[PDB]
Amino acid sequence: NLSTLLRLVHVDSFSCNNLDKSKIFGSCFNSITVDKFAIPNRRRDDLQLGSSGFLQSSNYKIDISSSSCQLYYSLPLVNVTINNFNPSSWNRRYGFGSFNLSSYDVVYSDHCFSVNSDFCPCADPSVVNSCAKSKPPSAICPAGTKYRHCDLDTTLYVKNWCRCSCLPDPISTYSPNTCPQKKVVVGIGEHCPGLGINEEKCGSSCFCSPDAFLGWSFDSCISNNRCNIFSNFIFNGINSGTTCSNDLLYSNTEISTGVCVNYDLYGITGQGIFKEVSAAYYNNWQ
Amino acid sequence: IVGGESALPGAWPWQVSLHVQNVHVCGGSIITPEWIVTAAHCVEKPLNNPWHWTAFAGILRQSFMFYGAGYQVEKVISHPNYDSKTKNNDIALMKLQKPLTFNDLVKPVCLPNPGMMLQPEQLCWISGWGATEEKGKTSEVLNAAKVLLIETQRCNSRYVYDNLITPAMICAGFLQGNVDSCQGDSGGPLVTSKNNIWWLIGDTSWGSGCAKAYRPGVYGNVMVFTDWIYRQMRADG
Repeated sequence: NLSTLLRLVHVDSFSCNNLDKSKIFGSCFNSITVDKFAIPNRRRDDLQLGSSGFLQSSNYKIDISSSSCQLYYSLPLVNVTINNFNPSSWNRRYGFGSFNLSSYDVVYSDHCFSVNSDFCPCADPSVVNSCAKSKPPSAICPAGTKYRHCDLDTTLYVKNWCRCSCLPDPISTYSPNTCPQKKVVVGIGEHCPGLGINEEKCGSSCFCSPDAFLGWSFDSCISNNRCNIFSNFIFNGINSGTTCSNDLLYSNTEISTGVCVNYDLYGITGQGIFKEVSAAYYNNWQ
Repeated sequence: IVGGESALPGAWPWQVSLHVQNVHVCGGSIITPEWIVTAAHCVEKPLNNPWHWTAFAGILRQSFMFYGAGYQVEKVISHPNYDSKTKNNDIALMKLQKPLTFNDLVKPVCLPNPGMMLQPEQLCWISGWGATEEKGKTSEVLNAAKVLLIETQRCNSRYVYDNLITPAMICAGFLQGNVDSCQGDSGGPLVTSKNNIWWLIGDTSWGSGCAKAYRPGVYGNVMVFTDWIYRQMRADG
Protein backbone atom coordinates (compact mmCIF):
# COMPACT_ATOMS: atom_id res chain seq x y z
CA ASN A 1 0.00 0.00 0.00
CA LEU A 2 1.57 3.27 -1.12
CA SER A 3 -0.53 5.44 1.21
CA THR A 4 0.42 3.48 4.33
CA LEU A 5 4.05 3.41 3.16
CA LEU A 6 4.22 7.20 2.78
CA ARG A 7 2.32 7.73 6.04
CA LEU A 8 4.43 5.46 8.26
CA VAL A 9 7.67 6.90 6.81
CA HIS A 10 8.80 10.54 7.09
CA VAL A 11 8.75 11.11 3.34
CA ASP A 12 10.48 14.29 2.16
CA SER A 13 10.21 13.94 -1.63
CA PHE A 14 8.72 11.31 -3.94
CA SER A 15 9.49 11.53 -7.67
CA CYS A 16 9.84 8.90 -10.39
CA ASN A 17 11.42 8.66 -13.84
CA ASN A 18 9.55 7.47 -16.95
CA LEU A 19 6.55 6.56 -14.79
CA ASP A 20 3.36 8.34 -13.74
CA LYS A 21 2.12 8.50 -10.15
CA SER A 22 -1.50 7.70 -11.07
CA LYS A 23 -1.07 4.31 -12.78
CA ILE A 24 0.58 2.81 -9.68
CA PHE A 25 -2.67 2.82 -7.63
CA GLY A 26 -4.47 -0.45 -8.35
CA SER A 27 -2.20 -1.96 -11.02
CA CYS A 28 -0.10 -5.12 -10.80
CA PHE A 29 3.62 -5.69 -11.30
CA ASN A 30 5.96 -8.65 -11.73
CA SER A 31 8.66 -7.76 -9.18
CA ILE A 32 9.93 -4.79 -7.19
CA THR A 33 13.63 -4.27 -6.41
CA VAL A 34 14.50 -1.70 -3.73
CA ASP A 35 17.92 -0.15 -3.11
CA LYS A 36 18.76 1.98 -0.07
CA PHE A 37 21.86 3.78 1.17
CA ALA A 38 22.78 6.87 3.17
CA ILE A 39 22.99 10.33 1.59
CA PRO A 40 26.17 12.33 2.35
CA ASN A 41 25.66 16.03 3.02
CA ARG A 42 28.58 16.99 0.76
CA ARG A 43 27.40 15.03 -2.30
CA ARG A 44 23.66 15.53 -1.72
CA ASP A 45 23.28 17.37 -5.04
CA ASP A 46 24.95 14.52 -6.98
CA LEU A 47 21.80 12.37 -6.72
CA GLN A 48 20.14 14.13 -9.67
CA LEU A 49 18.81 12.29 -12.73
CA GLY A 50 22.08 12.24 -14.63
CA SER A 51 25.31 13.67 -13.24
CA SER A 52 29.03 12.90 -13.48
CA GLY A 53 29.56 12.96 -9.72
CA PHE A 54 31.53 10.73 -7.39
CA LEU A 55 28.54 8.81 -6.02
CA GLN A 56 26.90 7.90 -9.34
CA SER A 57 30.32 6.74 -10.63
CA SER A 58 31.91 5.01 -7.62
CA ASN A 59 29.11 3.79 -5.33
CA TYR A 60 25.79 3.35 -7.17
CA LYS A 61 24.65 4.33 -10.67
CA ILE A 62 20.99 5.16 -11.35
CA ASP A 63 19.69 4.11 -14.76
CA ILE A 64 17.68 6.53 -16.89
CA SER A 65 16.07 4.18 -19.45
CA SER A 66 14.28 2.18 -16.72
CA SER A 67 11.12 2.80 -14.70
CA SER A 68 12.74 3.57 -11.35
CA CYS A 69 11.33 5.85 -8.65
CA GLN A 70 13.49 7.82 -6.21
CA LEU A 71 12.34 8.18 -2.60
CA TYR A 72 13.89 10.63 -0.12
CA TYR A 73 13.05 10.11 3.56
CA SER A 74 14.58 10.77 6.97
CA LEU A 75 15.22 8.60 10.02
CA PRO A 76 15.36 9.65 13.69
CA LEU A 77 18.76 9.64 15.38
CA VAL A 78 17.48 7.53 18.30
CA ASN A 79 18.63 3.88 18.23
CA VAL A 80 20.37 4.08 14.85
CA THR A 81 23.71 2.70 13.67
CA ILE A 82 25.77 2.85 10.48
CA ASN A 83 27.54 -0.22 9.06
CA ASN A 84 30.70 0.64 7.09
CA PHE A 85 31.77 -2.63 5.46
CA ASN A 86 34.09 -2.91 2.47
CA PRO A 87 32.60 -5.29 -0.15
CA SER A 88 36.03 -5.66 -1.78
CA SER A 89 37.49 -9.17 -1.95
CA TRP A 90 41.15 -8.62 -2.86
CA ASN A 91 41.58 -5.71 -0.43
CA ARG A 92 40.70 -7.83 2.62
CA ARG A 93 42.96 -10.61 1.31
CA TYR A 94 46.09 -8.62 2.27
CA GLY A 95 44.76 -7.64 5.71
CA PHE A 96 42.28 -4.79 5.28
CA GLY A 97 40.72 -3.54 8.50
CA SER A 98 38.17 -0.82 9.24
CA PHE A 99 37.97 2.93 8.73
CA ASN A 100 37.84 3.53 12.51
CA LEU A 101 35.71 6.67 12.31
CA SER A 102 33.28 8.36 14.67
CA SER A 103 29.57 7.62 14.84
CA TYR A 104 26.97 9.18 12.52
CA ASP A 105 29.61 9.35 9.76
CA VAL A 106 29.25 7.68 6.37
CA VAL A 107 31.99 6.68 3.93
CA TYR A 108 31.59 7.46 0.23
CA SER A 109 33.96 6.47 -2.57
CA ASP A 110 35.36 8.89 -5.16
CA HIS A 111 37.91 6.82 -7.13
CA CYS A 112 37.39 3.11 -7.79
CA PHE A 113 40.10 0.86 -9.24
CA SER A 114 39.65 -2.58 -10.80
CA VAL A 115 42.41 -5.20 -10.86
CA ASN A 116 42.70 -8.73 -12.21
CA SER A 117 43.27 -11.93 -10.24
CA ASP A 118 47.01 -11.94 -11.06
CA PHE A 119 47.90 -8.94 -8.91
CA CYS A 120 50.02 -8.55 -5.78
CA PRO A 121 51.12 -5.24 -4.19
CA CYS A 122 54.43 -6.84 -3.22
CA ALA A 123 57.90 -7.21 -4.74
CA ASP A 124 60.38 -10.08 -4.80
CA PRO A 125 62.92 -9.27 -2.04
CA SER A 126 65.67 -11.16 -3.90
CA VAL A 127 65.71 -8.45 -6.60
CA VAL A 128 65.37 -5.38 -4.36
CA ASN A 129 68.69 -6.30 -2.74
CA SER A 130 70.62 -4.53 -5.53
CA CYS A 131 68.95 -1.17 -4.94
CA ALA A 132 70.25 1.99 -3.27
CA LYS A 133 68.00 4.90 -4.31
CA SER A 134 64.23 4.76 -3.70
CA LYS A 135 64.31 1.18 -2.42
CA PRO A 136 60.73 -0.07 -2.03
CA PRO A 137 59.80 -2.55 0.71
CA SER A 138 59.33 -6.16 -0.33
CA ALA A 139 57.99 -9.39 1.15
CA ILE A 140 56.78 -12.86 0.13
CA CYS A 141 53.65 -12.70 -2.01
CA PRO A 142 51.41 -15.80 -1.92
CA ALA A 143 51.51 -18.13 -4.90
CA GLY A 144 49.32 -17.49 -7.93
CA THR A 145 50.11 -13.76 -8.26
CA LYS A 146 53.12 -12.12 -9.89
CA TYR A 147 55.38 -9.85 -7.86
CA ARG A 148 55.77 -6.09 -8.31
CA HIS A 149 57.35 -5.06 -11.61
CA CYS A 150 60.65 -3.31 -10.84
CA ASP A 151 63.60 -2.73 -13.16
CA LEU A 152 67.23 -1.75 -12.55
CA ASP A 153 68.39 1.10 -14.79
CA THR A 154 71.38 3.45 -14.81
CA THR A 155 70.83 7.03 -16.03
CA LEU A 156 74.26 8.68 -15.79
CA TYR A 157 76.42 7.23 -13.00
CA VAL A 158 74.05 5.54 -10.51
CA LYS A 159 74.46 1.78 -10.82
CA ASN A 160 71.99 0.79 -8.07
CA TRP A 161 68.90 2.74 -9.14
CA CYS A 162 65.68 0.70 -9.10
CA ARG A 163 62.37 1.93 -10.51
CA CYS A 164 58.96 0.28 -10.15
CA SER A 165 55.43 0.89 -11.43
CA CYS A 166 52.48 2.81 -9.94
CA LEU A 167 54.41 5.94 -8.99
CA PRO A 168 53.74 7.94 -6.98
CA ASP A 169 50.17 6.76 -6.34
CA PRO A 170 47.65 4.91 -8.54
CA ILE A 171 45.21 7.83 -8.24
CA SER A 172 47.57 10.31 -9.97
CA THR A 173 50.35 8.40 -11.75
CA TYR A 174 52.57 9.47 -14.64
CA SER A 175 52.05 6.19 -16.55
CA PRO A 176 48.61 4.62 -15.97
CA ASN A 177 49.24 2.05 -18.72
CA THR A 178 52.25 0.54 -16.95
CA CYS A 179 50.51 0.40 -13.57
CA PRO A 180 48.05 -2.53 -13.43
CA GLN A 181 45.63 -0.57 -11.23
CA LYS A 182 43.26 1.15 -13.67
CA LYS A 183 40.29 3.42 -13.03
CA VAL A 184 36.88 1.81 -13.53
CA VAL A 185 33.31 3.14 -13.60
CA VAL A 186 30.55 1.17 -11.90
CA GLY A 187 27.67 0.02 -14.09
CA ILE A 188 23.97 -0.56 -13.51
CA GLY A 189 23.66 -2.44 -10.22
CA GLU A 190 27.38 -3.12 -9.72
CA HIS A 191 29.69 -2.52 -6.77
CA CYS A 192 33.25 -1.22 -6.70
CA PRO A 193 35.85 -4.03 -6.87
CA GLY A 194 38.23 -2.10 -4.63
CA LEU A 195 40.11 1.09 -3.88
CA GLY A 196 43.64 2.14 -4.73
CA ILE A 197 46.47 0.85 -2.53
CA ASN A 198 49.79 2.67 -2.18
CA GLU A 199 52.52 0.16 -3.05
CA GLU A 200 55.14 2.29 -1.24
CA LYS A 201 53.69 1.42 2.20
CA CYS A 202 52.97 -2.29 1.67
CA GLY A 203 54.94 -5.18 3.11
CA SER A 204 56.53 -12.32 6.67
CA SER A 205 53.32 -11.98 4.67
CA CYS A 206 52.69 -8.93 2.50
CA PHE A 207 50.66 -6.64 4.78
CA CYS A 208 49.92 -3.15 3.48
CA SER A 209 49.67 -0.25 5.90
CA PRO A 210 46.11 0.83 6.81
CA ASP A 211 47.02 4.46 6.03
CA ALA A 212 48.04 3.56 2.46
CA PHE A 213 44.41 3.27 1.30
CA LEU A 214 43.43 6.45 -0.56
CA GLY A 215 40.49 7.52 -2.68
CA TRP A 216 37.74 7.97 -0.10
CA SER A 217 36.34 10.53 2.34
CA PHE A 218 33.79 10.83 5.14
CA ASP A 219 31.12 13.30 6.22
CA SER A 220 28.14 13.38 8.56
CA CYS A 221 24.57 12.94 7.32
CA ILE A 222 22.63 14.61 10.15
CA SER A 223 20.03 17.17 9.04
CA ASN A 224 17.53 18.62 11.53
CA ASN A 225 18.52 15.91 14.03
CA ARG A 226 17.60 13.30 11.41
CA CYS A 227 19.61 11.15 9.00
CA ASN A 228 19.00 11.14 5.24
CA ILE A 229 18.77 7.76 3.49
CA PHE A 230 18.23 7.26 -0.24
CA SER A 231 15.63 4.84 -1.58
CA ASN A 232 15.14 3.62 -5.16
CA PHE A 233 12.06 1.63 -6.20
CA ILE A 234 12.43 -0.19 -9.53
CA PHE A 235 9.29 -1.70 -11.07
CA ASN A 236 9.83 -4.67 -13.40
CA GLY A 237 7.01 -4.95 -15.93
CA ILE A 238 3.54 -3.43 -15.93
CA ASN A 239 0.02 -4.90 -15.96
CA SER A 240 1.47 -8.37 -15.33
CA GLY A 241 2.87 -10.53 -12.55
CA THR A 242 1.19 -11.26 -9.23
CA THR A 243 2.24 -8.18 -7.20
CA CYS A 244 -0.69 -5.75 -7.04
CA SER A 245 -1.74 -2.93 -4.70
CA ASN A 246 -4.67 -2.63 -2.30
CA ASP A 247 -5.35 1.06 -2.99
CA LEU A 248 -8.75 0.45 -4.65
CA LEU A 249 -10.77 -2.19 -2.78
CA TYR A 250 -9.89 -0.67 0.63
CA SER A 251 -11.36 2.78 0.04
CA ASN A 252 -13.78 3.35 2.95
CA THR A 253 -13.88 0.02 4.86
CA GLU A 254 -17.00 1.27 6.68
CA ILE A 255 -20.55 -0.04 6.30
CA SER A 256 -23.86 1.57 7.24
CA THR A 257 -26.96 0.13 8.90
CA GLY A 258 -30.37 1.37 7.77
CA VAL A 259 -30.01 2.12 4.06
CA CYS A 260 -30.07 -0.17 1.03
CA VAL A 261 -26.82 -0.65 -0.89
CA ASN A 262 -25.19 -3.30 -3.06
CA TYR A 263 -22.49 -5.65 -1.81
CA ASP A 264 -19.85 -8.00 -3.23
CA LEU A 265 -19.12 -9.93 -0.04
CA TYR A 266 -16.86 -12.92 -0.81
CA GLY A 267 -17.95 -13.25 -4.43
CA ILE A 268 -21.67 -13.01 -3.55
CA THR A 269 -23.47 -10.12 -5.25
CA GLY A 270 -26.81 -8.61 -4.33
CA GLN A 271 -28.63 -5.85 -2.50
CA GLY A 272 -30.07 -5.64 0.99
CA ILE A 273 -30.28 -3.78 4.28
CA PHE A 274 -27.89 -4.40 7.18
CA LYS A 275 -28.54 -4.46 10.92
CA GLU A 276 -26.18 -5.04 13.83
CA VAL A 277 -26.95 -8.14 15.89
CA SER A 278 -25.11 -10.14 18.56
CA ALA A 279 -24.15 -13.52 17.08
CA ALA A 280 -21.92 -16.17 18.67
CA TYR A 281 -22.31 -19.11 16.27
CA TYR A 282 -19.53 -18.17 13.84
CA ASN A 283 -16.29 -20.15 13.69
CA ASN A 284 -12.75 -19.35 12.54
CA TRP A 285 -13.58 -20.42 8.96
CA GLN A 286 -17.23 -19.32 8.63
CA ILE B 1 62.64 6.89 -32.99
CA VAL B 2 60.01 4.58 -31.47
CA GLY B 3 56.37 4.67 -32.53
CA GLY B 4 57.01 7.03 -35.45
CA GLU B 5 56.58 6.67 -39.20
CA SER B 6 58.77 6.98 -42.27
CA ALA B 7 59.57 10.59 -43.16
CA LEU B 8 58.27 11.50 -46.60
CA PRO B 9 60.60 13.47 -48.91
CA GLY B 10 59.14 16.84 -47.95
CA ALA B 11 61.12 19.95 -46.95
CA TRP B 12 63.28 19.19 -43.89
CA PRO B 13 66.71 20.55 -44.92
CA TRP B 14 68.17 20.83 -41.41
CA GLN B 15 69.49 17.30 -40.76
CA VAL B 16 73.14 16.54 -41.57
CA SER B 17 74.66 13.17 -40.64
CA LEU B 18 78.38 12.96 -39.87
CA HIS B 19 80.16 9.82 -41.09
CA VAL B 20 83.52 8.67 -39.72
CA GLN B 21 85.36 5.49 -40.78
CA ASN B 22 82.75 4.94 -43.51
CA VAL B 23 80.04 4.32 -40.88
CA HIS B 24 77.38 6.60 -39.42
CA VAL B 25 77.89 7.47 -35.75
CA CYS B 26 76.37 10.88 -35.01
CA GLY B 27 74.29 13.46 -36.83
CA GLY B 28 73.82 17.20 -36.62
CA SER B 29 72.01 20.28 -37.84
CA ILE B 30 73.00 23.38 -39.81
CA ILE B 31 72.05 27.00 -39.12
CA THR B 32 74.35 28.83 -41.57
CA PRO B 33 76.22 27.50 -44.63
CA GLU B 34 79.54 27.82 -42.80
CA TRP B 35 79.13 25.63 -39.69
CA ILE B 36 77.54 22.42 -38.39
CA VAL B 37 75.74 22.25 -35.04
CA THR B 38 76.02 18.86 -33.32
CA ALA B 39 76.66 17.25 -29.95
CA ALA B 40 80.00 17.43 -28.14
CA HIS B 41 80.20 13.93 -26.63
CA CYS B 42 81.36 12.57 -30.01
CA VAL B 43 84.25 15.07 -30.16
CA GLU B 44 86.26 13.46 -27.37
CA LYS B 45 90.00 12.78 -27.44
CA PRO B 46 89.76 9.43 -29.32
CA LEU B 47 87.65 11.29 -31.94
CA ASN B 48 90.40 13.78 -32.82
CA ASN B 49 91.83 14.53 -36.30
CA PRO B 50 88.78 16.29 -37.80
CA TRP B 51 90.25 15.81 -41.30
CA HIS B 52 88.81 12.26 -41.37
CA TRP B 53 85.18 13.40 -41.33
CA THR B 54 82.52 13.90 -43.99
CA ALA B 55 79.03 15.39 -44.07
CA PHE B 56 76.01 14.48 -46.21
CA ALA B 57 73.06 16.74 -47.02
CA GLY B 58 69.79 16.02 -48.80
CA ILE B 59 70.18 12.25 -48.40
CA LEU B 60 67.28 10.23 -46.97
CA ARG B 61 68.53 6.66 -47.47
CA GLN B 62 72.19 6.38 -46.43
CA SER B 63 73.35 4.65 -49.62
CA PHE B 64 74.49 6.97 -52.41
CA MET B 65 78.31 6.63 -52.51
CA PHE B 66 81.27 4.94 -50.80
CA TYR B 67 84.08 7.00 -49.23
CA GLY B 68 83.34 9.99 -51.43
CA ALA B 69 80.86 12.66 -52.52
CA GLY B 70 80.96 14.45 -49.18
CA TYR B 71 82.07 17.65 -47.46
CA GLN B 72 85.35 17.53 -45.55
CA VAL B 73 85.37 19.13 -42.10
CA GLU B 74 88.18 21.66 -41.72
CA LYS B 75 88.08 22.54 -38.00
CA VAL B 76 85.85 21.68 -35.04
CA ILE B 77 85.20 24.06 -32.13
CA SER B 78 83.84 22.64 -28.87
CA HIS B 79 82.66 24.32 -25.68
CA PRO B 80 85.57 24.81 -23.24
CA ASN B 81 83.40 24.24 -20.14
CA TYR B 82 82.46 20.65 -21.00
CA ASP B 83 82.12 18.03 -18.25
CA SER B 84 82.17 14.29 -18.99
CA LYS B 85 80.68 13.29 -15.62
CA THR B 86 77.35 15.15 -15.58
CA LYS B 87 77.30 15.67 -19.39
CA ASN B 88 76.76 19.43 -19.24
CA ASN B 89 77.26 21.97 -22.05
CA ASP B 90 77.13 19.28 -24.74
CA ILE B 91 77.25 21.55 -27.79
CA ALA B 92 79.93 21.46 -30.49
CA LEU B 93 80.43 23.26 -33.80
CA MET B 94 82.01 21.83 -36.96
CA LYS B 95 83.16 24.06 -39.82
CA LEU B 96 83.15 22.95 -43.46
CA GLN B 97 85.69 23.97 -46.09
CA LYS B 98 83.02 24.08 -48.83
CA PRO B 99 80.81 27.09 -49.66
CA LEU B 100 77.67 24.88 -49.55
CA THR B 101 75.62 26.89 -52.03
CA PHE B 102 71.86 26.81 -51.59
CA ASN B 103 69.95 24.51 -53.94
CA ASP B 104 66.81 22.38 -53.96
CA LEU B 105 66.00 20.84 -50.56
CA VAL B 106 68.78 22.98 -49.04
CA LYS B 107 67.57 25.56 -46.50
CA PRO B 108 69.07 26.10 -43.02
CA VAL B 109 67.19 27.05 -39.84
CA CYS B 110 67.51 30.36 -38.01
CA LEU B 111 68.68 30.51 -34.40
CA PRO B 112 66.05 31.31 -31.74
CA ASN B 113 66.15 34.92 -30.60
CA PRO B 114 66.16 35.66 -26.86
CA GLY B 115 62.66 35.99 -25.44
CA MET B 116 60.60 33.52 -27.47
CA MET B 117 57.86 33.14 -24.80
CA LEU B 118 57.43 29.45 -25.58
CA GLN B 119 54.36 27.57 -24.42
CA PRO B 120 54.77 25.11 -21.51
CA GLU B 121 53.26 22.12 -23.34
CA GLN B 122 54.61 23.11 -26.74
CA LEU B 123 54.45 20.66 -29.65
CA CYS B 124 57.71 19.69 -31.33
CA TRP B 125 59.12 17.12 -33.75
CA ILE B 126 62.21 14.91 -33.75
CA SER B 127 64.19 13.14 -36.46
CA GLY B 128 67.31 11.03 -36.73
CA TRP B 129 68.91 7.73 -37.68
CA GLY B 130 68.66 5.40 -34.70
CA ALA B 131 67.32 2.06 -33.50
CA THR B 132 63.79 0.83 -34.19
CA GLU B 133 62.55 -0.68 -30.91
CA GLU B 134 65.46 -1.38 -28.53
CA LYS B 135 69.21 -1.82 -29.11
CA GLY B 136 68.69 -2.04 -32.87
CA LYS B 137 70.82 -1.09 -35.85
CA THR B 138 71.02 2.15 -37.80
CA SER B 139 67.78 2.91 -39.63
CA GLU B 140 68.20 2.85 -43.40
CA VAL B 141 65.29 5.24 -44.03
CA LEU B 142 64.51 8.50 -42.26
CA ASN B 143 61.81 8.45 -39.58
CA ALA B 144 60.22 11.21 -37.51
CA ALA B 145 58.15 11.43 -34.34
CA LYS B 146 56.11 14.00 -32.42
CA VAL B 147 57.12 14.91 -28.86
CA LEU B 148 55.97 17.46 -26.29
CA LEU B 149 57.92 19.76 -23.97
CA ILE B 150 57.72 18.91 -20.27
CA GLU B 151 58.56 21.29 -17.45
CA THR B 152 61.94 21.37 -15.73
CA GLN B 153 60.41 21.19 -12.25
CA ARG B 154 58.42 18.09 -13.24
CA CYS B 155 61.53 16.64 -14.89
CA ASN B 156 63.49 17.13 -11.65
CA SER B 157 61.10 14.84 -9.75
CA ARG B 158 62.56 12.27 -7.37
CA TYR B 159 60.94 9.43 -9.35
CA VAL B 160 62.17 10.64 -12.77
CA TYR B 161 65.73 11.98 -12.40
CA ASP B 162 66.02 13.18 -8.76
CA ASN B 163 67.40 16.65 -9.57
CA LEU B 164 69.91 15.76 -12.29
CA ILE B 165 69.00 18.40 -14.91
CA THR B 166 70.98 21.62 -15.15
CA PRO B 167 69.16 24.96 -15.53
CA ALA B 168 70.73 25.28 -19.00
CA MET B 169 69.11 21.98 -20.05
CA ILE B 170 65.47 21.04 -20.62
CA CYS B 171 63.42 17.86 -21.00
CA ALA B 172 61.02 16.80 -23.74
CA GLY B 173 58.97 13.68 -24.36
CA PHE B 174 56.09 11.68 -22.90
CA LEU B 175 56.02 10.29 -19.37
CA GLN B 176 53.83 7.37 -20.49
CA GLY B 177 56.53 6.17 -22.88
CA ASN B 178 56.54 4.54 -26.33
CA VAL B 179 57.90 7.78 -27.86
CA ASP B 180 61.65 8.17 -27.31
CA SER B 181 64.97 8.11 -29.15
CA CYS B 182 67.33 5.17 -28.72
CA GLN B 183 71.13 5.03 -28.92
CA GLY B 184 72.50 6.64 -32.08
CA ASP B 185 70.23 9.71 -32.29
CA SER B 186 72.99 12.14 -31.38
CA GLY B 187 72.16 15.79 -31.99
CA GLY B 188 68.97 15.79 -34.03
CA PRO B 189 66.88 18.79 -35.05
CA LEU B 190 64.21 19.70 -32.48
CA VAL B 191 62.01 22.35 -34.10
CA THR B 192 58.56 23.73 -33.35
CA SER B 193 55.80 25.54 -35.24
CA LYS B 194 55.59 29.26 -34.44
CA ASN B 195 55.11 32.30 -36.70
CA ASN B 196 55.27 30.00 -39.77
CA ILE B 197 58.97 29.31 -39.15
CA TRP B 198 60.86 26.55 -37.35
CA TRP B 199 63.29 27.22 -34.49
CA LEU B 200 66.05 24.84 -33.40
CA ILE B 201 65.93 24.81 -29.59
CA GLY B 202 66.92 21.21 -28.92
CA ASP B 203 70.08 19.12 -28.94
CA THR B 204 70.23 15.50 -27.81
CA SER B 205 73.06 14.89 -25.33
CA TRP B 206 72.31 11.59 -23.56
CA GLY B 207 69.46 9.32 -22.52
CA SER B 208 68.34 6.35 -20.41
CA GLY B 209 66.89 3.84 -22.86
CA CYS B 210 63.95 4.43 -25.16
CA ALA B 211 60.21 3.69 -24.95
CA LYS B 212 60.45 3.25 -21.17
CA ALA B 213 58.22 4.54 -18.40
CA TYR B 214 59.39 7.49 -16.27
CA ARG B 215 62.30 8.01 -18.72
CA PRO B 216 61.57 10.92 -21.07
CA GLY B 217 63.85 12.19 -23.79
CA VAL B 218 66.84 14.46 -23.18
CA TYR B 219 67.29 17.54 -25.37
CA GLY B 220 69.66 20.40 -24.66
CA ASN B 221 68.76 24.08 -24.55
CA VAL B 222 70.53 26.47 -26.94
CA MET B 223 68.97 29.66 -25.55
CA VAL B 224 71.92 30.11 -23.18
CA PHE B 225 74.58 29.07 -25.72
CA THR B 226 73.17 31.22 -28.54
CA ASP B 227 75.64 34.01 -27.73
CA TRP B 228 78.56 31.55 -27.69
CA ILE B 229 77.87 30.55 -31.31
CA TYR B 230 77.84 34.20 -32.38
CA ARG B 231 81.06 34.84 -30.46
CA GLN B 232 82.77 31.88 -32.13
CA MET B 233 81.54 32.96 -35.56
CA ARG B 234 82.86 36.48 -34.97
CA ALA B 235 86.22 35.21 -33.70
CA ASP B 236 86.59 32.84 -36.66
CA GLY B 237 86.06 35.56 -39.28
